[PDB]
Amino acid sequence: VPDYHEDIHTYLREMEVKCKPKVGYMKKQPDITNSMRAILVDWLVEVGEEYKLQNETLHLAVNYIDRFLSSMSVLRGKLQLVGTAAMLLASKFEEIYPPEVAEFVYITDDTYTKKQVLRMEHLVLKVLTFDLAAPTVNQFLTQYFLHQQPANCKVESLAMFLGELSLIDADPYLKYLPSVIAGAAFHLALYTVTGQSWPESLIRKTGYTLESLKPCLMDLHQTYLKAPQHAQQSIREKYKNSKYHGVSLLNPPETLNL
Amino acid sequence: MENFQKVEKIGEGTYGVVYKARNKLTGEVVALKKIRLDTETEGVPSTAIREISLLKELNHPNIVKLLDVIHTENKLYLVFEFLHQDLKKFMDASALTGIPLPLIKSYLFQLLQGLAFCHSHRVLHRDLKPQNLLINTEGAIKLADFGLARAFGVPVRTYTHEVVTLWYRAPEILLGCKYYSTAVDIWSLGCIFAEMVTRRALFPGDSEIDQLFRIFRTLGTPDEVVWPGVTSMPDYKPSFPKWARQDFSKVVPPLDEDGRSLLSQMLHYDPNKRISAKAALAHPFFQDVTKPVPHL
Ligand SMILES: O=C1Nc2ccc(S(=O)(=O)O)cc2/C1=C1/Nc2ccccc2C1=O
Repeated sequence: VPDYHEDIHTYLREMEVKCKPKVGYMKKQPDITNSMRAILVDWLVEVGEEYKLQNETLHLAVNYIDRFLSSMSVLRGKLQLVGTAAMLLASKFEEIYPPEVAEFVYITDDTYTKKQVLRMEHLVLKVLTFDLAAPTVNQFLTQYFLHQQPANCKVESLAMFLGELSLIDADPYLKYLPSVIAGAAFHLALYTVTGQSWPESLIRKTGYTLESLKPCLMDLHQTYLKAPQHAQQSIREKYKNSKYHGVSLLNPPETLNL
Repeated sequence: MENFQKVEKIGEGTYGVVYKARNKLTGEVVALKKIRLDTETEGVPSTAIREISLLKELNHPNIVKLLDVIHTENKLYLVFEFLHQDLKKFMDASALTGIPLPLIKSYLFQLLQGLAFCHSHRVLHRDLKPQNLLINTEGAIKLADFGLARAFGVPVRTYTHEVVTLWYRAPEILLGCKYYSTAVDIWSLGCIFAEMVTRRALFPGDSEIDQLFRIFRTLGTPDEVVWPGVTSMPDYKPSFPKWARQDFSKVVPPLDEDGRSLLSQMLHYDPNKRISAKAALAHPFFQDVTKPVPHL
């Protein structure tokens, strides 16, 4: 049933620009850093992991966090309170069975009360003016996958793995739109696993080329090479599991020929 | 909240109600749907989270308009455009005289527009029924109650099964297909189209198995020929009685040849072959459509 694919790809393309957070909001945060943020998403990764949440829920949560921190300065002692509410809202939006509020208080080993979670929820909904249906790298990757002849279990999993790695480092990834990170991750996934490159069919669909993705490829390829040495390791651990065909175990190309 | 003058209760939300009210300063008549919060519970209901975010994303003449969200710590008020009545009620008020094809055609046409819009924006309504459709004195009809709605992805992944009112629920949900999409909203519309004509629910079962059988006895028990994949579905049973397909002119006799063609396409078993709202808009059945007016 592919009668709406293009109307949707176009609509998400419009929204990803309207939902995108401020590229250099961190520089303006007086108390928090990218490093602290990295620790936050890394933690949300294992939290989504402990509760069996959708990867789509992880990406939403990060989108909400970055958008909230785009207009609100937060003290280092509250960053986790924001990330918890953002995760709860993502689950209430995306999950069939969202873990209840107590689970979310518990995972903070009572760093906050149920009251604080609920109020932060209210606050975040306001700051985001209830605009929660944001496009994500996951929504684009899932679409780029239909252009694979034939489907390739490993390519998909590697693409998702790379896409997730980008959630962790605001620098440099906050300067790319989700649809673009998705293209870079799919190409790099594809190339690594099969030797193939960004499909002819996707240039037509997206209008992106290796040339337009190159700036992002370069970065993602680097993150990929340095992945084993990164301070945050919950995504790699995660992608070692059979559920993702242990792709995080695959060896990244020395170069991309570009 | 100060500038509102409540006029009269109108319906019932599950965490509130819906009141007719009139903006004191602008004179605008509105519909207020209050949602109960109260801290120390579970926070804002996920059904409201979805309803509000998705609805804000749906600006169209055939989708009720959400004018504002009055957010308070104790409760949450949704301000909507006002409409005089809903389709069930109106159908009853006509129960003795019938709904004129012009109106039936116009309403279906509009409804297909609102849905094509929802689907064009990756939104599944998932609870289309005559009570959730509103009509005003101008010939307008609109989708309301986006409480069971959800944003979907391309391709779709497994979503909630406990979905769609039984009478308007599609076979792929009743049979447990692990993936269902936009076609389920079309099924609902075909049932409503049928319902507007004859005046009585097309498949009024009272249990899932009874709902299926009532479906099988009209369109025939499905097989691998008609719908590749049935015999393999989760809730399919080889013991199912094999009923023969009932020729379509008997399902909704008052229907012209175009109506039959359109309805038959909206009730296709195989969800990959059942017509989309977009395509349906071009169907010959609408060549003479107009925006008549209700009968109130
Ligand atoms: O005027 C209206 N605006 C809205 C907006 C949203 C809803 S919802 O379906 O509760 O979301 C219902 C309504 C609504 C309604 N208006 C009327 C008038 C007579 C009888 C029933 C209803 C009704 O449900």
